[PDB]
Amino acid sequence: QSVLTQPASVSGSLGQSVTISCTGTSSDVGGYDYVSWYQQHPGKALKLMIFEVNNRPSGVSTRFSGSKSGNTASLTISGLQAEDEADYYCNSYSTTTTWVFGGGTSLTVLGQPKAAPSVTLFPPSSEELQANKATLVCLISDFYPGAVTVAWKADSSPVKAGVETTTPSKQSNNKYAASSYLSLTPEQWKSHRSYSCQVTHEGSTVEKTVAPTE
Amino acid sequence: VQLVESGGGLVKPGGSLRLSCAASGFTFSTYAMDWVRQAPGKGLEWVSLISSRSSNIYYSDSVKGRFTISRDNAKNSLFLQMNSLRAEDTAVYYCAREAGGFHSHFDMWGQGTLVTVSSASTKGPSVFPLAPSSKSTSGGTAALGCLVKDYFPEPVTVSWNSGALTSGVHTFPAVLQSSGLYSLSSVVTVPSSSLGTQTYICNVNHKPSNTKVDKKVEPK
Amino acid sequence: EVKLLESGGGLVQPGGSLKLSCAASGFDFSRYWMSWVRQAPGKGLEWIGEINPDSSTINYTSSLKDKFIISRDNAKNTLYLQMSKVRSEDTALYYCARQGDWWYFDVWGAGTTVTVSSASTKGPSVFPLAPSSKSTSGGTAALGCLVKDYFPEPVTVSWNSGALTSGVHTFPAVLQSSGLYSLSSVVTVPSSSLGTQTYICNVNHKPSNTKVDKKVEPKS
Amino acid sequence: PCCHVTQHLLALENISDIYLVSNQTCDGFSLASLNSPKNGSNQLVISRCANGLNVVSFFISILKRSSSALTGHLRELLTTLETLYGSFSVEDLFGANLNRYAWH
Amino acid sequence: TWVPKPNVEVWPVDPPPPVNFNKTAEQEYGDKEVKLPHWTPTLHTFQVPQNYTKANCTYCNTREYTFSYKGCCFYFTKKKHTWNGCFQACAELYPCTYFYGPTPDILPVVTRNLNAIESLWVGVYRVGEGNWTSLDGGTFKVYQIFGSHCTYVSKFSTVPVSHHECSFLKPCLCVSQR
Amino acid sequence: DIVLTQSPASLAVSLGQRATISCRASKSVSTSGYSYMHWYQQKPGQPPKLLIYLASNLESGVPARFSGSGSGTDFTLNIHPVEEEDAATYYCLHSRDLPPTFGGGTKLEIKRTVAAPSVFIFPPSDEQLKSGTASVVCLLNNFYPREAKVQWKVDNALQSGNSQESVTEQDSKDSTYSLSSTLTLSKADYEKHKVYACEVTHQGLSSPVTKSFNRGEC
Amino acid sequence: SLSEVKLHLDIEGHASHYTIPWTELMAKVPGLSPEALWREANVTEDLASMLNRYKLIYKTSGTLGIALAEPVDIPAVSEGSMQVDASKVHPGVISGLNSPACMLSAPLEKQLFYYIGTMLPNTRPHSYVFYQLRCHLSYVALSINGDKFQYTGAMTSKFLMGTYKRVTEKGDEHVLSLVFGKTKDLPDLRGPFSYPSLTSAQSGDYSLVIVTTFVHYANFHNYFVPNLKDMFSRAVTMTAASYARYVLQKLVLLEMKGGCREPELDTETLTTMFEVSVAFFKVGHAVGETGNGCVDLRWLAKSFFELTVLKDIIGICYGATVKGMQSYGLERLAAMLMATVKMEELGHLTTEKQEYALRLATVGYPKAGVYSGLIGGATSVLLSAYNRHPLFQPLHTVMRETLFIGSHVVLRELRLNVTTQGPNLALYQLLSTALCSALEIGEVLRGLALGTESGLFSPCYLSLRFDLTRDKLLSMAPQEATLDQAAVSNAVDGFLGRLSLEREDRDAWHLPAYKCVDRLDKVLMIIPLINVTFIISSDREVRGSALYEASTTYLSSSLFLSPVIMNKCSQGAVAGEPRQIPKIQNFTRTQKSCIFCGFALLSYDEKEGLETTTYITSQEVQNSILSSNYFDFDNLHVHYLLLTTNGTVMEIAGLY
Ligand SMILES: *[C@@H]1O[C@H](CO)[C@@H](O)[C@H](O)[C@H]1NC(C)=O
Ligand SMILES: *[C@@H]1O[C@H](CO)[C@@H](O)[C@H](O)[C@H]1NC(C)=O
Repeated sequence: QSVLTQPASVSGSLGQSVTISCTGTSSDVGGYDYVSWYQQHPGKALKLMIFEVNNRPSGVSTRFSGSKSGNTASLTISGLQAEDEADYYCNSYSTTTTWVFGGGTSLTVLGQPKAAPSVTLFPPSSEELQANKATLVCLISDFYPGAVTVAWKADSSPVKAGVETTTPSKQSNNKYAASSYLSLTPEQWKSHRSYSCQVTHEGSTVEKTVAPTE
Repeated sequence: VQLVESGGGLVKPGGSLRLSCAASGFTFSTYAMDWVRQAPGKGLEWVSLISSRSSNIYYSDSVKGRFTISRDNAKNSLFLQMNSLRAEDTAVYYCAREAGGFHSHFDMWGQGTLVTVSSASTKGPSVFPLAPSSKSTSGGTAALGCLVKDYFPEPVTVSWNSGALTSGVHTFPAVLQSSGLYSLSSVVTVPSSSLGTQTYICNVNHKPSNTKVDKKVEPK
Repeated sequence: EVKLLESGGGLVQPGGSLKLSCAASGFDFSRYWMSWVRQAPGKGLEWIGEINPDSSTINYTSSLKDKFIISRDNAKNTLYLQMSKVRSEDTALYYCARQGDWWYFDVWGAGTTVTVSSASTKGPSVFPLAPSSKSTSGGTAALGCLVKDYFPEPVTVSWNSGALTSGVHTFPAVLQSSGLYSLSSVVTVPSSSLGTQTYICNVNHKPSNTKVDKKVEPKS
Repeated sequence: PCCHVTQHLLALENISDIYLVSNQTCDGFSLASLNSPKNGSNQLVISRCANGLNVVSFFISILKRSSSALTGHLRELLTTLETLYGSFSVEDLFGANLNRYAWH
Repeated sequence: TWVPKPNVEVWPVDPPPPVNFNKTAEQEYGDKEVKLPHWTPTLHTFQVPQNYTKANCTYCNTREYTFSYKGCCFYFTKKKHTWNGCFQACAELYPCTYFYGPTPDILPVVTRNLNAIESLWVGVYRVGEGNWTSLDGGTFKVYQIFGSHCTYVSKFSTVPVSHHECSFLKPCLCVSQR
Repeated sequence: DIVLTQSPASLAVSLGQRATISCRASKSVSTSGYSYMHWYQQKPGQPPKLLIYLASNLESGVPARFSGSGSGTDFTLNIHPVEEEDAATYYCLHSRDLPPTFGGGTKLEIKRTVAAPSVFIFPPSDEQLKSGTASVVCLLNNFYPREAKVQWKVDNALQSGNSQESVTEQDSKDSTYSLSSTLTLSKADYEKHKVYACEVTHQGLSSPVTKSFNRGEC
Repeated sequence: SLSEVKLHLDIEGHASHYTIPWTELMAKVPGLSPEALWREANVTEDLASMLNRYKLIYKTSGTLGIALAEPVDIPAVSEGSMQVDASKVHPGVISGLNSPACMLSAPLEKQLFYYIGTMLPNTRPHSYVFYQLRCHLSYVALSINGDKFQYTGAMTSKFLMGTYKRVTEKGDEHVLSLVFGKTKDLPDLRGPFSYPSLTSAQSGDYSLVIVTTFVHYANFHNYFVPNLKDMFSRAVTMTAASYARYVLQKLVLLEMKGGCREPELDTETLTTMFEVSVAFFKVGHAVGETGNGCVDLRWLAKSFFELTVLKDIIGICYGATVKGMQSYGLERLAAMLMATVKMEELGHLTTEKQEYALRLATVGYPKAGVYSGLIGGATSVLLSAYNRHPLFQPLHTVMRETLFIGSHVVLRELRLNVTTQGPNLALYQLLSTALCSALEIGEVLRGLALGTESGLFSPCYLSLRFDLTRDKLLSMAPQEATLDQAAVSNAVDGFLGRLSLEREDRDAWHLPAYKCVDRLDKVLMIIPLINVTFIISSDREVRGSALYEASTTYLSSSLFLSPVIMNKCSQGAVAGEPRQIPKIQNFTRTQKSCIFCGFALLSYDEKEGLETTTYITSQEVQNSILSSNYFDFDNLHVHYLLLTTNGTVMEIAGLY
């Protein structure tokens, strides 16, 4: 046990700087000694950004810096680029538990140019029709925040169905990228007129509708 | 300096599992190697540490007498044996290299292996073609895609016609249903006229179930 | 108290050999230094050799370096002198002496005469000397025995069974023209005796082995 | 990486970080790098090397003479320093260049 | 008639003294702070007496000499003496005798006339830092293992052996010459 | 070697007076204060007797009148009250070096009063006459002045060259001399003469004293 | 001005980091100076000088590791043993010797090691190897050959370190140390020195190490070659009291062979010194290693008796000093328990109780016996042992051990310029004389020839029997059928050398009748009775109130019996023809009444001398004397003589 504490929410506007911290006890050994900071990225295998409180390896940029430990330590990221928003962990030597690792901080850049969701909703296929299972795949496109709510309609306001929603991370040079997926309707989806997904972005709603057509 | 894990997969609760970890490009007998795991979508926690020539080894209190480390000579591979696994051991395991003289941090990491400890068995994903509407227009887009549905082991890789296209996204991160199975969708956007010139097909591969499928995507 | 007596040495011829044994008694023989000395009639005393007790490291004089050999035997308590290549120069009375502290000859022996004359041994002459009546019988007399024409090795002349201390004279032996010697024993007995006390002077010669008691009686 | 030891003088008060090598780093030489406090930028940290065996023995003696009042941390220090002392052999050092790392 | 008598008993003694149970350790013991005792040896140098030397006179006491060899008469002194103090102890024993140092030639005869328990002071000595000599001269291949300065012999001795502390009590061999 | 020279080869001293003998060594016999010079007495017919050992030490069993002394190269022997029986030969001996040499010797004479000699004559017996030789003897005993003469007479016939004299040393008691005179002849010349006589002259005799005997007379 | 320091160890590729806070650590640990050891460590020492200082120390060859097993000396607590704190000794725990009791180990050890000093000096032989240690210690120090050879053995409760130092006449000095203890408890080493390179002997947990230079090792090996293997074996496998007794017998043999008058620099002597050190350490460390518990009082007495005897003997011989291993609390407890038993009736208790009482008497009263009443105790132990012992027979092992334990206070009192226990010491010596017969002397000589426990002590050592010359002893010596004849000769020599008047000046210099005699060398026996005291000598000049003469052969020395009235001498002998000893042929063998109690009996031989002496005490002794095989009237040379309290001598020769 004995994990160290660090805030989960971290945000910084584009072009400036942001500070993360991970408090500790005897792991920060009072005087600054041996603290590391790694970046995670979606599905990647981590890369050492900072080590020994404030030392940078070969290949990394001077945008990242380390601060005096004292008992809390800090990593300062200056000039937040595009590849900067991700998961950041801190690590330290612990005389009790060998290694003490971080809980994770999801850094996101706020000063991003807005993008419009290009929603596409698909109807069930014939293979699904003959399999007695019907699913409606309504996948979104680029947006600005990771939080993008979706309301699903048959004709007007149905709820408590097979709605399944996620909020995937950034795709290759597509900024906040997209999310996908939704409701599982039974064999009788042609009993209703149509089905639509109304995605909600920054105060605006954009819907996409499909209907049974042969 | 490549460092590869391999040797992971789906296992039953209370069973056994042997993870390998091949490393190359550096003197493997000079550095200490640690195993660190990360629960899916959760933080990182240190598992174990072996030194050069397996002198003194360290285990976290979360493994104690359940995991064991193993090493070999020269640039051979590292190993971790897991006995009596529990649900909390479901994570991606990396084998990273410790730093050199008078340094307490990690150097290079490996890609990692997904170890899922659950009583749920494996199930192959079903593929269904998400067909577009043949509307007459100048360019635009086409609702072209396919749907892989209902599979328990997490990793599933899809590619359209063996990945001969670099435009249009080919993956959407899978969802976790209330039942426990996964489902994702490959939706590459090709222009509307690109129909008879090259028919679309999405090859899906689910290795933990040993299932490679490829289905037509041409619409009705 | 210490008693040293030498062996009765007789006669040897030039170039001969005669072992000379001197026996000791009355003291420890293996602790004292021993010495051989000689006295020639008309020359005086002359030291010829000495030997240390037990250690057996002998020292002779210059003229008798290779001529004499002195040996010792404390098991028999006797000192030995051996002659070799004898000549007319060492005809004398040999004495064995016992050296004291500071090595003065503390105790002397009886002495043994040694002569190197080619003439062989011969017998003596024996006859008495009668009282004579021209002397008035007032308690004074004169008689004895006469031994002449002999070789100078012995004088065992003791008058009347060794009970005579008055007037007993033994004259020295004088060389004769023939090559012999002569002397007499005379005694002045009380003329009151005459009869009864008529026994004999004992005259003995050692080499020829002759004891003599030739009656000394007056003529009628 | 390595060092050389000659006998300017810094007392135990101005010592903050000592660095002890292992039985495989610098041949079989027990070497110790003693570094002054790092506090400040007007104040440079001075590093002088010393006989690692003597430092390890000094610390073993200090920790042994205070075993009654010793934490598990310092107890682990004692154990690992005792096994470190036994990792270096003063023998098999006779024909070796005792100035292997002096560059003049 | 004879008179009876009681059994012989031990003479009466006095009761034990009152034990001092109210005394502190600082009173019963010392200053607690102790200094381990050390000693400074008053080392003195050895010098030849000069006035005591080999007697050019020659003598031999046949009455009470221990044993003779060659032209040497040897006495073992009845009284035991210190090695240094024996130079005089034989200048007064007999006339014209002195402390003698046995050579390899006389040594076996000396060790032969000896019991298995006693030892003897001999006249081998070293003044400086080498060349062991005696009152007659010459060199000796002394079996030196202690502080030197003096020598002694025993029954199984082959060479004069140096002694550690020569203030002991042992007889001395002494010689008279010719 | 070392030569010892005794200064008094002969010495006559009246009984009860002091006699003194000297001995001189070639080189010094005294070493380290001890003088290796002893004095011995030899009596005629007896082995030498130890008088004095070392320079002055009187050997046990010797009267205190015998006293040795001297040092270096000169030594003396003193007899303050000389006595009868003390008349003998005296030698000095050295033991300094290895070869010990004695002295030349010294004969001591006692100056006593003049004594009259007693003269006797003995003829041959029957045991000798049948052998082939004859010998008449004449005894001259108990006289001190040693200088004396004796002459035989064969019926008043001087026969020089066929008579032998033999003198004894000074006697131990009374210190009186004796002299044996033997006159030999053949058996064919003894029964030829009758009165054999002996005529002696001595200082104690104012007139020459003669004594005679006749052959085979009762 | 000290703060903290971070240690970093990159071992096996992995980096560990520890932190040492010198503040607070120095505050909670007294007498600890980090900078002192930092200076003593020579941290800046180059590798060349460090290797030179390393090769200047005698490194031993790797031994095998002999397997041994330590004994069980200290037992468990015995039922309701009232635990006593040595710091607070209340006089209410004196419930006799029968009540079990134990003393708490922590305050006892703090009392034993009350003194504190430096034992790892800054001298050249020890500075190279050892960090200067200053701790609570106890030491045994001695110096012989006029301060030319010194041995100092210091010890804690964890390890002992003895040190020989010999100063040659040229001025040089050679030092060599031997450290014995537990491998985990050995002191801290300095520089590149380890212990396997210096270990001479090693069991499972114990270790014996030698510390010296090669030059000093050669100089010592010349005249000092110890059997370190058997030394360590005896040090580990023996108990405390047994090892102390072994060292005691070794010191006794040294006092006999040559003696402490001229101490030899032989391996045996130095071994005995280090074994004295080990004997003290084996009690100190044993008390200190039981772990804050308590040690039985019986074990404590049995061990500290031997320790006090060893201290007294090494102080008498080599003038050695022992600072430590005292415990004033143990002394108070023993002196308190001594007041719970009558010393005059001490011999009526059990043999175990007698040994307990004598142990406590030696422990609680070690100061030269200022309280002389203890003598009356030992006498009561001897007298009670005299009446229950078969007459004219060798002393049994139990009786010999009891009397050896009891005779220490008598030995102590006999070395005093004055003593208020005149008649009690006289009675003790008279019983010791009456116990010494021919068979007892034979047993002592046998034990001395072999070296067993029989030759360690016997009452004849304290006897008033002066006629024991050589010839008499090797005539009384046992027939060496399976013994070494030279060993019997050496045993006789040692037996007669211990009895010497020059030996430590004991004997009877304060006996009142000892001053009556003039020619003290012609004395053969002294008998101190109640009123008068008899002297048996070969001289008519005894200066008594009477003069007797017994029947003896011609040529052989005469037997003169002279009494002294009320211990007061007279003018000078009797100046007359000696009295005839009245004969008693009008005597009956059966004597139901105790009419001979308080007299003395002498069986002697006209040709040889005295044979047996007997103080005829109780009715048992008189009985065993009278109608038994003792009275033989066959040999015309043996006679039986009786000495009364009225000063009248008689000769008994008739029985019907
Ligand atoms: C040690 O550090 C102090 C810091 O207060 C400094 O003043 C001093 O000069 C340094 N050196 C010594 C030898 O004290
Ligand atoms: C420390 O080592 C140096 C190196 O030769 C030496 O000169 C000095 O005497 C040593 N000091 C001590 C206290 O050992």
